[PDB]
Amino acid sequence: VNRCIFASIYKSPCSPDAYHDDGWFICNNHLIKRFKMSKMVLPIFDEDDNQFKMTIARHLVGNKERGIKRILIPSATNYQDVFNLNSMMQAEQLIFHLIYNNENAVNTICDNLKYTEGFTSNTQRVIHSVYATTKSILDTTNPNTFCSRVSRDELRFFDVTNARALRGGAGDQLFNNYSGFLQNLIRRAVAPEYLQIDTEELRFRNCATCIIDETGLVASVPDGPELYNPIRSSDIQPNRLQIRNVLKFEGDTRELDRTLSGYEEYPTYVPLFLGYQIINSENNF
Amino acid sequence: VNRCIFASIVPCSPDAYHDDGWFICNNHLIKRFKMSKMVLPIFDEDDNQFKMTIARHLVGNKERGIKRILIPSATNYQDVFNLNSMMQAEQLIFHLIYNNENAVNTICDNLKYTEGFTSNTQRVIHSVYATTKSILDTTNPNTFCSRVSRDELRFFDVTNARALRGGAGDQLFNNYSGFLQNLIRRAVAPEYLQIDTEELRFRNCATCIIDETGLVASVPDGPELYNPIRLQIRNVLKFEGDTRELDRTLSGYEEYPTYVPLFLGYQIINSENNFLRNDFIPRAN
Amino acid sequence: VNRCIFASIVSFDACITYKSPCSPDAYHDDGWFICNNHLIKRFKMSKMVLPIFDEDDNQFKMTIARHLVGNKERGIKRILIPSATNYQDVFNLNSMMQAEQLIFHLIYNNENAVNTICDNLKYTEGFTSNTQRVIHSVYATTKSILDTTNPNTFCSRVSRDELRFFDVTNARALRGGAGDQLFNNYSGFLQNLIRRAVAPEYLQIDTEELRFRNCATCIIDETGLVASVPDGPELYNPIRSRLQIRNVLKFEGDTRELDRTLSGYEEYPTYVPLFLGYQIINS
Amino acid sequence: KLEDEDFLKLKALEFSKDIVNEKLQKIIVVTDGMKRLYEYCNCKNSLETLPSAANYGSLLKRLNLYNLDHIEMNVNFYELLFPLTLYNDNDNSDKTLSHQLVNYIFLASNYFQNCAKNFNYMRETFNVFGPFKQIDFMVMFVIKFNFLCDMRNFAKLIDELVPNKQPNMRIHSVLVMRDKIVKLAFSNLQFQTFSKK
Amino acid sequence: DFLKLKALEFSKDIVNEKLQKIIVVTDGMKRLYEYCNCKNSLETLPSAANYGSLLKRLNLYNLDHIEMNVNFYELLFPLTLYNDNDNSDKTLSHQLVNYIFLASNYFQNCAKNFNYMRETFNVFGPFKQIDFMVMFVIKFNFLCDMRNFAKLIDELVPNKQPNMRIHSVLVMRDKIVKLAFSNLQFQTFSKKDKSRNTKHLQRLIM
Ligand SMILES: [Zn+2]
Ligand SMILES: [Zn+2]
Ligand SMILES: [Zn+2]
Repeated sequence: VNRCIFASIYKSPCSPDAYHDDGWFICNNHLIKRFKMSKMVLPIFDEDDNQFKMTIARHLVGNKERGIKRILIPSATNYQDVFNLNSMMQAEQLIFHLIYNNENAVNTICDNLKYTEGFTSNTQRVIHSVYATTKSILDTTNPNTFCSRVSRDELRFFDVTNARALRGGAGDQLFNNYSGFLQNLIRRAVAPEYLQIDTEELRFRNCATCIIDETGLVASVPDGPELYNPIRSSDIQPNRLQIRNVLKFEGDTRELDRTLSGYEEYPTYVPLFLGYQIINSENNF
Repeated sequence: VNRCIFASIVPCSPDAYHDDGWFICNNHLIKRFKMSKMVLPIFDEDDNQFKMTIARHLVGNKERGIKRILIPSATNYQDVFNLNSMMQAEQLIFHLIYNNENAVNTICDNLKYTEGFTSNTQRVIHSVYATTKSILDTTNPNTFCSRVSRDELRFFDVTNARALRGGAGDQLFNNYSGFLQNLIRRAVAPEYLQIDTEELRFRNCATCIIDETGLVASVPDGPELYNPIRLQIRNVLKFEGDTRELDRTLSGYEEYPTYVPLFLGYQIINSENNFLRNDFIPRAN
Repeated sequence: VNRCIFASIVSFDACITYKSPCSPDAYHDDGWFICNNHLIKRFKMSKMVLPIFDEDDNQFKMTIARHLVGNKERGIKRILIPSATNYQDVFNLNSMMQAEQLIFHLIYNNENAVNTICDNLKYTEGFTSNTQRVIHSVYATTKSILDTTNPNTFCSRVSRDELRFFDVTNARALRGGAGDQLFNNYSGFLQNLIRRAVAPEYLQIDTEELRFRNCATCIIDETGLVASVPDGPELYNPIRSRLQIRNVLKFEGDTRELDRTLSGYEEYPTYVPLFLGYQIINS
Repeated sequence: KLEDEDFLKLKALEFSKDIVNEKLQKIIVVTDGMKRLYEYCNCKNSLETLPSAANYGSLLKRLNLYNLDHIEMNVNFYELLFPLTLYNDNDNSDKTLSHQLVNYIFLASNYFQNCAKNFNYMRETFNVFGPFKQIDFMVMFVIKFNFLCDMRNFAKLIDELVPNKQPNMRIHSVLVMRDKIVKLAFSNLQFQTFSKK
Repeated sequence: DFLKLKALEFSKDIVNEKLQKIIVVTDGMKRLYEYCNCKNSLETLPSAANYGSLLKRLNLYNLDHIEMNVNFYELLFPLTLYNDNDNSDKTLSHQLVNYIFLASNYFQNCAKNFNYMRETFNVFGPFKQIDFMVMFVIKFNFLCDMRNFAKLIDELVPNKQPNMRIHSVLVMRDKIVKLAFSNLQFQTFSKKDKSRNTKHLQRLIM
């Protein structure tokens, strides 16, 4: 029932909603595991017919983190060690090699398994049935294939009008070269900053949330210091000492919240937007 | 004891019975400035809880010109407060608030000219007057034994804050009426905070501007974001496809509302973190 | 007894059986040989009757139809009927079942392709089966309709006395032009059905010329029939029995119970009638 | 660097001349009074409103000589740029320029939006720059001028490419859906009770 | 010569134009301007028979110079802003608005049915630029008819104050006019490299 790649595979506390028809193909549990993002919803409407309960996602990167830590989603470039798959189970390594089209590693794996008794006797069924199942996701994505059943009446853009950026534009090449299911996930996560409509156009946020670079997706504002964001810290080693500094302000008199709590509050979290989307006024045909 | 500035009127929402430096019922804040009294959760979840006053921006998107003004200046006050549409008491109140002594005395003489005044309703009316006056009396920071803010400062620009620079909004506020100044300070969450320890940036874009005419709902750049609010046209726009049913997973996902916050100006805290005194103070720089 | 052509059509195989067949109207004798169901399903029209006065309540009546095309569609969509020029592409026959395509090519006299398919089928088991007989029975029906009359007696009299000018009502509508001249070209079955489908705007008799509309509802077409106005924006066609914008900037309209007040008053219909040129009659 | 810009314009001219094969000349250009065309530096062209454009306030002289005053001038971005879409496919297997063109079009659109929003007061600032109320009209020309220089710059960037027979319909669709609202924007330009002007 | 003497005399007499001038009503231009002599009709699409000699002249001239858009608001709006006082002002306003509606519908139909028009014209005019020729000739026919209408309706008409009703109707019509333009497929297909290709933006300055 689950579509989660991890659920395709010890225990996974897979999100129950991964059993419930939304083709993220991954639980938020594992979006945390490897990427520290949360899937989310944005209902929108004129008259609360609410046709447009669009999916979105937010990161949980720490505001003081720099370098690789800001990369939300690496490109194939250095992905091997951005993920450190070498630390990971062979199943995980195989999955990520499939995603990143590392068929050379796939071959190497199959060769190494070849003479192992654990491959000959058993588990070959497991490996290849799981592989087929996973590939079914590719076969349900990638608009170039899958009955061209990805089309879905609307067309998306990302690298659009990067404020004061110089005349140019790039990285959609790499976007397309990434597995199409990844691109669908990106569409699910990042709503466009603008939408074209048959009649008109609409705007959702004033200023840019994120950037895509050749290295991968990177959380940055266009300019200045990164907007302050404490981690929620609600969720996740002892074999060695682990340490962190943190700056805390240790307030008091907070029971004034007896008064304050009576009034409504506003979110403080991290929606991500990039680029346009377009509903065609007329079919090209 | 209720202390809505319109509880003097001779109805206010129940929240007005509590003490708050809004000095208004949410009813009247709606009916005149179209905004909801709210706060914000400055709650770093690691036992570091705080909140700040806000009123979410809600004036419509399609507004033009003077409509854009959320609150007019004395220079333009009546152009919005078209007093002919407004009751004498309300007019007098606004006159006082704008220090319109001339209009004050004019209404005072209108009392006599309203020959019906012979019933001595003037006595009650003037009582109500003094009741309202109490609020300005209390809030006047200039009173010799008012308590100026320790540790605290606010400015209407990042640079004007950091370098004490003069600027439009700052000087306008300085010249601006004391009570309404206080109400601005109550409503307008900053774009920034300077603690000596650290500077916190809360957005890279800062809602809508203030000008000599008043608070203007104009974003600095681009089109306005959407605002999901007898011989007239309902003009309804509606859309198709209803919603495909994922509602279980949708309700499992995080819900952002479409609310428009305020993010304007720059705060400074210096020499000690000691804000959490909860007595009323005029809190001038 | 049943005479709708679609009722005459039968499936080559048990699957794709002709369920949703012709309605009872197939049995009826309008002489159109088409159920209104199939008229809808293939041409976006519904037949109607015009009552007429014999200068009197004494019965006179004539068949008519409404088109069903929406106001907003253009080109191919508006095309109601093709020419032999373009029927192939309009129908996308390969989408249609082989028997359907067969019949269409018979209608257009594409005998080359028709008999090519027949020659391929000859030794197929499904065509050593009586499908051939079916087709030749439809051929006999065609003979009984056309060779009896349609290009014969009917063509003769239409070219002898009581022609209708299927022609521009006013010559400034040059977009219409002498396309009536093209009426000569079509197969007599089609010409007959067109005449039966479309009313004139006028009739002359020794009793007067009668004007049945001010201004023509249609236009003549470059290949086959196309729903379009002679002039201006297309008049609104309503329609009766998906991630789309459906804004309707309606008046607020708080005057409830409108129909509960008004329902006695005449509920004027809206569906588009069909008018073209002049008929002529002697007694 | 003026000489360099001239040189590169000559190089674009060479490209044009080589791509074009036929003059088809002597068809009379009855329409055009192409008197004394002149150009100014394209620097600062990424933005607008600067008094650097006002610096040649001497333009009143040429206006009085040969006005060419056009009230309420409007723009058909489609009609302008449409020929240039037929280039990305001369080379293959990249959005070698279209990846840039798309956002450049969107940026031009937003430029039109913003200048439309802003001009309504910038009138007064341009009067400050020069008190001639006639400026109020003459301002508008600069609005186009700026993007004219933008296109003149862009022409240097991509002149290796020659019309493809058949464009990506996506480009056309974008052009239509943007330009419709663009041209609609002019609608709001209006006049208010000037009496017997 | 009466076509001048009726109204060009007032046009020259006035020395008072402050916002917008009557740039041309009987003014300027050269041998191209003179072909218009028949009583053109706005009621219907142009009669192709009448313009063949104009086509043969146009063969010598390049037509890409002129932008598609009519400037239906731009050029016309100013040419209406003046009046007498209330006497017969009803006649003025109403006949104006009716002429407006006529022009509107004209352009509309033109747009809708251009295919038939250009095709039929090219039948006898097999000229390489026939599309541009018919394009412009629509414009010019309209302009000539309108010019004659101006000469006819020209009057003392000294009073001047905007009628918001008129301007509302104006905007309402013109917006849809421009929308019709936009709906035009604007030579989207057949490569249209047959065009001058915008003269490659001749010499980067043209
Ligand atoms: Zn899972
Ligand atoms: Zn109140
Ligand atoms: Zn049937």
